[PDB]
Amino acid sequence: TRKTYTLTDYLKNTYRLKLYSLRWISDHEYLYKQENNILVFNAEYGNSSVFLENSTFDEFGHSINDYSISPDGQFILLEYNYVKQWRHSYTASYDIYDLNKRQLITEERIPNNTQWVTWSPVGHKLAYVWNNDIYVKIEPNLPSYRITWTGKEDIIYNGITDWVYEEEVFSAYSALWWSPNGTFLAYAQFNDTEVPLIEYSFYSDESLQYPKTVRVPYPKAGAVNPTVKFFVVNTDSLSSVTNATSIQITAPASMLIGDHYLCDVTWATQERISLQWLRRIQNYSVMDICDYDESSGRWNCLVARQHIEMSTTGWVGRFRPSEPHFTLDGNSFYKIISNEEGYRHICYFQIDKKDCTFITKGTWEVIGIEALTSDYLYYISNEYKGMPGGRNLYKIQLSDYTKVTCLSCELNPERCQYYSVSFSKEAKYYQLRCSGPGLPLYTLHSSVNDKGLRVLEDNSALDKMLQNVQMPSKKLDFIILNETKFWYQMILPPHFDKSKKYPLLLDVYAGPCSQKADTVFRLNWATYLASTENIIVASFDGRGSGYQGDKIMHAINRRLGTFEVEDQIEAARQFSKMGFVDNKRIAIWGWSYGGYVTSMVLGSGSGVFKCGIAVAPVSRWEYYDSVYTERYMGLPTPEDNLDHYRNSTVMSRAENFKQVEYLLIHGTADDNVHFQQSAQISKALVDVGVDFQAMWYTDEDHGIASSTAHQHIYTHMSHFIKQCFSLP
Amino acid sequence: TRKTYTLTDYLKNTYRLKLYSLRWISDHEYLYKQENNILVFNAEYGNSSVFLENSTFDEFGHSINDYSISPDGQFILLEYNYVKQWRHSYTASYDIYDLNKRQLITEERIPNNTQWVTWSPVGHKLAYVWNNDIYVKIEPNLPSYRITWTGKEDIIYNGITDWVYEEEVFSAYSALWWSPNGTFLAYAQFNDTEVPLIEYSFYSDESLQYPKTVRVPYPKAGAVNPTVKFFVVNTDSLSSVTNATSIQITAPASMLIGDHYLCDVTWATQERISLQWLRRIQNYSVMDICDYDESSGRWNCLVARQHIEMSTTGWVGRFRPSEPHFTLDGNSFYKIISNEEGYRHICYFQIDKKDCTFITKGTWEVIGIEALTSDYLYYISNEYKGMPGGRNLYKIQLSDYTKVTCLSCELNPERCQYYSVSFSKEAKYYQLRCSGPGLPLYTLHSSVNDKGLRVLEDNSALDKMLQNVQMPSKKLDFIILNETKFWYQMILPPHFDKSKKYPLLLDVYAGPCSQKADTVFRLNWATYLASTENIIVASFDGRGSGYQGDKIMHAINRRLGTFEVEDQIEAARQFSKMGFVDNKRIAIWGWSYGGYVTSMVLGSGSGVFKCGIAVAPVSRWEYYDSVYTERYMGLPTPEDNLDHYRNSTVMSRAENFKQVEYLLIHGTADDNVHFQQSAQISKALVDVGVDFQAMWYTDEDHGIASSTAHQHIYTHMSHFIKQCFSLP
Ligand SMILES: CN1C(=O)Cn2c1nc1nc(N3CCC[C@@H](N)C3)n(Cc3cc(F)ccc3C#N)c1c2=O
Ligand SMILES: CN1C(=O)Cn2c1nc1nc(N3CCC[C@@H](N)C3)n(Cc3cc(F)ccc3C#N)c1c2=O
Ligand SMILES: *[C@@H]1O[C@H](CO)[C@@H](O[C@@H]2O[C@H](CO)[C@@H](O)[C@H](O)[C@H]2NC(C)=O)[C@H](O)[C@H]1NC(C)=O
Ligand SMILES: *[C@@H]1O[C@H](CO)[C@@H](O[C@@H]2O[C@H](CO)[C@@H](O)[C@H](O)[C@H]2NC(C)=O)[C@H](O)[C@H]1NC(C)=O
Ligand SMILES: *[C@@H]1O[C@H](CO)[C@@H](O[C@@H]2O[C@H](CO)[C@@H](O)[C@H](O)[C@H]2NC(C)=O)[C@H](O)[C@H]1NC(C)=O
Ligand SMILES: *[C@@H]1O[C@H](CO)[C@@H](O[C@@H]2O[C@H](CO)[C@@H](O)[C@H](O)[C@H]2NC(C)=O)[C@H](O)[C@H]1NC(C)=O
Ligand SMILES: *[C@@H]1O[C@H](CO)[C@@H](O[C@@H]2O[C@H](CO)[C@@H](O)[C@H](O)[C@H]2NC(C)=O)[C@H](O)[C@H]1NC(C)=O
Ligand SMILES: *[C@@H]1O[C@H](CO)[C@@H](O[C@@H]2O[C@H](CO)[C@@H](O)[C@H](O)[C@H]2NC(C)=O)[C@H](O)[C@H]1NC(C)=O
Ligand SMILES: *[C@@H]1O[C@H](CO)[C@@H](O[C@@H]2O[C@H](CO)[C@@H](O)[C@H](O)[C@H]2NC(C)=O)[C@H](O)[C@H]1NC(C)=O
Ligand SMILES: *[C@@H]1O[C@H](CO)[C@@H](O[C@@H]2O[C@H](CO)[C@@H](O)[C@H](O)[C@H]2NC(C)=O)[C@H](O)[C@H]1NC(C)=O
Ligand SMILES: *[C@@H]1O[C@H](CO)[C@@H](O[C@@H]2O[C@H](CO)[C@@H](O)[C@H](O)[C@H]2NC(C)=O)[C@H](O)[C@H]1NC(C)=O
Ligand SMILES: *C1O[C@H](CO)[C@@H](O)[C@H](O)[C@H]1NC(C)=O
Ligand SMILES: *[C@@H]1O[C@H](CO)[C@@H](O)[C@H](O)[C@H]1NC(C)=O
Ligand SMILES: *[C@@H]1O[C@H](CO)[C@@H](O)[C@H](O)[C@H]1NC(C)=O
Ligand SMILES: *[C@@H]1O[C@H](CO)[C@@H](O)[C@H](O)[C@H]1NC(C)=O
Ligand code: NA
Repeated sequence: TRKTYTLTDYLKNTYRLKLYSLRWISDHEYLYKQENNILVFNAEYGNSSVFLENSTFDEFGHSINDYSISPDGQFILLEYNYVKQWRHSYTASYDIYDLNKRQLITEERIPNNTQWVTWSPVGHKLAYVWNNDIYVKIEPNLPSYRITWTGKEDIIYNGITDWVYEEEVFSAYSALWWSPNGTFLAYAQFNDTEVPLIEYSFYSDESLQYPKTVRVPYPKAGAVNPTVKFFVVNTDSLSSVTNATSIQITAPASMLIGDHYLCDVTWATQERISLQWLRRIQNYSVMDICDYDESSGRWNCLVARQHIEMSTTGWVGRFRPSEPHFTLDGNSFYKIISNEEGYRHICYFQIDKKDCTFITKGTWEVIGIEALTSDYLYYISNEYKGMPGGRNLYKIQLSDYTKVTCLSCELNPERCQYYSVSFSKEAKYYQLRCSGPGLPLYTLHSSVNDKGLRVLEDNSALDKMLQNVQMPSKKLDFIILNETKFWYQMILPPHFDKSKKYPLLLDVYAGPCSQKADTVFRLNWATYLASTENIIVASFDGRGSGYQGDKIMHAINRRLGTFEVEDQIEAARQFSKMGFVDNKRIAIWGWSYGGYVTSMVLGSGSGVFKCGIAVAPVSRWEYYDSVYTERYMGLPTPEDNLDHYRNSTVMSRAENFKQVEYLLIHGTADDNVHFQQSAQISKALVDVGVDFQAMWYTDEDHGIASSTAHQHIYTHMSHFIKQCFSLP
Repeated sequence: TRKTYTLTDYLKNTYRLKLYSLRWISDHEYLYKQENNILVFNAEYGNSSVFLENSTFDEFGHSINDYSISPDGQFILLEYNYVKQWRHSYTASYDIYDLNKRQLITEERIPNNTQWVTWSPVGHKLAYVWNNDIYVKIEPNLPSYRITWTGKEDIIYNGITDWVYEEEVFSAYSALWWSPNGTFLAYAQFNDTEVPLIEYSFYSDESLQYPKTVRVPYPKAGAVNPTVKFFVVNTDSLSSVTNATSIQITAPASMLIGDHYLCDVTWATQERISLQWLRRIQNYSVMDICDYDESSGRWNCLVARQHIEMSTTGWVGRFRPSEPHFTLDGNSFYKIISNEEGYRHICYFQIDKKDCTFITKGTWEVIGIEALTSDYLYYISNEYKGMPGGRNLYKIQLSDYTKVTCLSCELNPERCQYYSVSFSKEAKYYQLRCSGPGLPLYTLHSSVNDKGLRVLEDNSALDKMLQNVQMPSKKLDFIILNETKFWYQMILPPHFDKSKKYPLLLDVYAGPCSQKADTVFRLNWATYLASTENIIVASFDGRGSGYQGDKIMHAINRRLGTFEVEDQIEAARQFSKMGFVDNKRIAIWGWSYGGYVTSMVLGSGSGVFKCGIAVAPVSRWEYYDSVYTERYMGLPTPEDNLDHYRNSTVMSRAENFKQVEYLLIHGTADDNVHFQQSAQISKALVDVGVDFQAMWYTDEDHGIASSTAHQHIYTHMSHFIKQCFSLP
């Protein structure tokens, strides 16, 4: 008999997905790391040359975390002494190696504890942030020019984001934007002076006698937010004798009237920059289009070139207003916006006209704009077969919008229904990356006639290994609630028999714009539960879920902890009535927003669920960050939405946990969903005399991702689920 | 069939022990509370009168936490707005009520947030501490005189102890001592400037948006300790001088050479004070006897009156050097000291002679000196029947040491083997308080003839209730190890049958000078476990235990986590050898030092124990406080005892926890054993891949004593023990 996919297989990564991560360096060539060597490939023919031998830094004396080759291929930035901070932020030490003179640069080195570094988009200039200040190097061996002098730890951030902008706005630590040819360097400055600090203990190694208190400027819902300023510096006119002059671009009057955010920065041309600003009440945004004035050295943003984006049903954008995609001349742009039917489609704008023209339409949505030429726009959408959980690449003829061609739909329809893409510099070639329902498949293509050049990686090695394993299957289908179709997925045990009753685990996210029912192939904890333990692992996308239009997505506006919680209960109620589900054995689990929903479900008094697990859950919206929380909830003030903030807590449902088995887990060094959130759940459960299971993870953050904690958490939860389901 | 003593009986206090708490106000009268009325009793005849009617303060507008009548019976101090701090410390509001005028004093009120308040021992003066400074009021309605101006929160403490002196030295928040007739006020001043702070989050009510960081000056083992100074002020000079001088009494040269502590303050006469000082290396103490010099207004401590107390085998005293009991003229004193055979006995000293005379002797110990008259000294000891866990009151004739009468031994020898005593002001009467083996019994006696006057409380109501319950029994006996008797106790299930095999739970303290084998009657968790669950709950006093001589007590000197841990393992082996124990069902539990020992035992690899529970355990000696830890361990330095501090951690035994089922519990706001201690245990277990059960208690301290958390912890532990023993 053949083996099953075990908990150890998941924890030890016995079955590995192969990748094909390339970096385009031009319109015809890409870099690829093979056996620690860096190769250059010609996309047309597939031939290669060694760019950098692995042995070049054998005597370096430090372990190199990462490499970054300058756009001109003349230099390599060597990253070492990496120290993680938050999701994207970290510090590191850097060395520059000259590829032509085959030597490490020892003069005017980038300092240790550097926070961010980036090459210019063309050539080899560098911009870096150190001690919260921006520096520019024109040549790697030459002295830096100091750009800002105001940088101050936890207070003034120049060219780097603070906690909330990193996590919730830019999904990045960098707040630097080079102009297309590198003449100008645009940057944001954040001021956290009056932002309150979250404080928590960090225990460190056993040798530390007194715990350390970590203090992070973090605005909770309704608290004082950081303030922002935007500047542009000309890097071609820097002096060794004089301090660099930064030109400020101020936010429009419609933003300055109150609290706001800088939400997007996109260069249009060598002398034109676009910025989007968002009000703290996130249903109103404005784009400014700013032009460099050669005579005055100023940046002017004409009122006639402003573009307003607003929502009457919810917030603006999926998580923020979308990025514009400018034409070669920068006189017009393409941008994803919600249409009159509430579906996200591509609109074509003129820089000086209010009305835009929709180029795509239908009861489906564009996911992202991927490439633009004078003749075609390339995008990813879930149009194909009306499946919101599938993704394909399309091209639209700009001279005729009726001519839309799917480029990935028919390549391999049984294996591939979820794609992402990477285009070369001027869209001459594209790499397609299929991630499911079958094994990932990486292919290379030429745009002229959409030729499928070659297979880069087909995962045939893993397919051979998986033939000897009793793997689970995945069912993707829908249920109908009040005339609307809502999709679900079921990870089904091997040899699934509809005449047998299986225990069911509801795997939850259910946050705004979440999607848990899709065609992606995954090897995770659910694979083991279905394969070894014979548990069905179900996921459901109800009200508030994404990629299906605003009628569904905005249904939870100002009302978190309502419809999305009721919809998970309803889906389980419907699954419990199916012939193959044991109604005495239904469980629920989730992490983050999924942990909040699991806890709200377990406290609903529904009687559908026997047990459940919440990992790092939100418990009360006033404890979570301003940017994410307020986007959906507004402000927690009597005049705004305080009553709903107060009635949507987990703590108020404590008495209802009397009839369920609950396991509550949280890392003590969680900078994102503070340990406080679970500390308040446990205190409420103790207050009403409800017994429950708990586990804290010393010094672990939101990810509970260290090798040992990751193995321990999944081992602990597996014991809990098996005990709940009476499985030996 | 009779009911058993259930978990709810314990948690809801269904069977209540009646007490008889009296307050002596003179040599022949006491105060007692009966149905919220304060009654005054005549000791000689037993007749009473209403001292203060329960309706007196119905219109006060505040709930009165406690009261204190002035020694002269003229005023009553009313304590309200009580806010608990540590084990003894708290703040409160105070009002003074004039008992003659039958009116509340409205002028010159004691301020809100007062830290400590005490009447003078005679009359009605008051000394109080507010904002870390001392104040004196000569009359209740008159202005206060400020004594100190150096008070500073967390830095300078005048007349109150810092964290460590409160918990480990004085067992009190108060650091002020009135002279016998109230002329002088003596006080200590603590300086915590360089003492490091323990920092931890406090979550508070769910309404609190950001957690608070609690910061406490707390010296961990080997850290910078608070420094101390001692002063005496003449309170009779206050109304005559603008700013009365606080005269300092400096520690002797033998103490000033290094770190030291002030460990005892005892007034001998109106003009003679005794002070005991202890070196940071707690095996050397010095008593100074200081006299007021009327011509200079100074206090002088004659070197001829100095008394040295040292130990070659361990530390000095059980937990600190004992207090002296001065004869009326203050020319001689009685003090409990370890004799040449290592047994604690009463020694008689002349103030200016170095050699003392032992007045008691034998292989047993004096527990405490209770009263001293011109003819007799009264003391408690464990002499009776050679039982170290028994306590009786004895009377020794001062003019003939061969005349020693046991006052309590034969009163009710079957019911009463553990006594404490409360003497009237000049020892004319005494209340005896029997706490076991039978139900507690409170009796009143006349000292003139040692006759029993009456039974104050016999718990007859509870005796009647318990007749309908299948109560457990208690066995107190000993085992011989290496020719030494070691005492143990067992809580035996009802209808105990020696032919059956019972599951056993080892209930541990086992810290230096601990005693878990005694004659006290208790209604606790063990009562439920034996009665309802049929578990034997055993406790053992091994090496390091108290009240049996220094050979046993000092056996663990500089070696915590060695013999006392081994002796608990050996006790379980010996209990198995008895034939009524299921060797497959042996568990172990403890709180504080008992949690450390439980954890050391579970990590020993002995194979003896199936499971265990550690509640708020010490895990590493460097995390615990300097005073307690260093008394037994010395300093954590390479020159001193660092090697043993590093060898005696719970964390180093993590790998062995793979052989057991462990439950780890800790309150997050534990100021005593920091949550850090269990956070380091859990991280070490996660690091070696050991599964275990955990429970944190939000905002609970070392006692986990709030009504809800107390019920929650015992319910959670009961499920764990029952699961480990396969009990339905
Ligand atoms: C896979 N997954 C789940 O299963 C549940 N879940 C998951 N991913 C997620 N990514 C996100 N963010 C979306 C906005 C930008 C960035 N903050 C990442 N959130 C939101 C989120 C919601 C919350 F209330 C508490 C913490 C987080 C967090 N973090 C989730 C999430 O809740
Ligand atoms: C009933 N009981 C047990 O069962 C286990 N236990 C118990 N009482 C106790 N009282 C004490 N102190 C004695 C010195 C003065 C004062 N600090 C109280 N300690 C010592 C103790 C030792 C330790 F390592 C961690 C915390 C404590 C604490 N606190 C215990 C104890 O350990
Ligand atoms: C891939 O193959 C082509 C030839 O088919 C190479 O193009 C040549 O470039 C090299 C040096 O870079 C010269 O020796 C030839 O004269 C070139 N021929 C043509 C037709 O351009 C190319 O270098 C190869 N690419 C890689 C990345 O190895
Ligand atoms: C980055 O850190 C290293 C280590 O602190 C610095 O390296 C030098 O190397 C040794 C120790 O490894 C020291 O004796 C010197 O004081 C260091 N300084 C110099 C100037 O050589 C290194 O200088 C730091 N790099 C930068 C760019 O500041
Ligand atoms: C960062 O923002 C703060 C305001 O949060 C600016 O500081 C001053 O703010 C205080 C209130 O905290 C006012 O008293 C002052 O009028 C403000 N200005 C000055 C010049 O003192 C602070 O200047 C900002 N820093 C930067 C570099 O922008
Ligand atoms: C990138 O673009 C900038 C801005 O368009 C170019 O700078 C201009 O160049 C011409 C010289 O050919 C001058 O007339 C202008 O005064 C420059 N403007 C500024 C603002 O400096 C620049 O040449 C380009 N750089 C590269 C490397 O192509
Ligand atoms: C943005 O959202 C806000 C909050 O829902 C909307 O606010 C209106 O103004 C106040 C809030 O201070 C309420 O009294 C009204 O009920 C709101 N009007 C409604 C719900 O129609 C605001 O209208 C929104 N902006 C847009 C452009 O829709
Ligand atoms: C207990 O009883 C005694 C004696 O009956 C009371 O003693 C006092 O005796 C005198 C006789 O001269 C009576 O006139 C008084 O009633 C008593 N004095 C006072 C001040 O009350 C005694 O007081 C009683 N004690 C209590 C506490 O009620
Ligand atoms: C408490 O102790 C601190 C030292 O731990 C004393 O502070 C020093 O005071 C002197 C003045 O005599 C200064 O010159 C030092 O710089 C101080 N040191 C520190 C670390 O603060 C303090 O005076 C003592 N306070 C009292 C009231 O005794
Ligand atoms: C009462 O006397 C004390 C002792 O001299 C005074 O305390 C001094 O106060 C001054 C500053 O006002 C400092 O020079 C000294 O360091 C203090 N010494 C001590 C021991 O505190 C005190 O201020 C006096 N109070 C009044 C009202 O005069
Ligand atoms: C309480 O004791 C103090 C100290 O002995 C007494 O004060 C002394 O009184 C005598 C008179 O007998 C004088 O010789 C001294 O000058 C006093 N000394 C001081 C320091 O004040 C006090 O009188 C006694 N008080 C009462 C009320 O008996
Ligand atoms: C005072 O005691 C209680 C209230 O606590 C009440 O039952 C009683 O009537 C009162 N007075 C007397 C004299 O018992
Ligand atoms: C540049 O600005 C900084 C910060 O104000 C100043 O201290 C420094 O001296 C300046 N250098 C020149 C060359 O102006
Ligand atoms: C204590 O606080 C209350 C409430 O603010 C106030 O009315 C009262 O005057 C205070 N008492 C004293 C003695 O300061
Ligand atoms: C006190 O303890 C230290 C450390 O054990 C020791 O070196 C010293 O001699 C001791 N004092 C006595 C009287 O034994
Ligand atoms: Na091909």
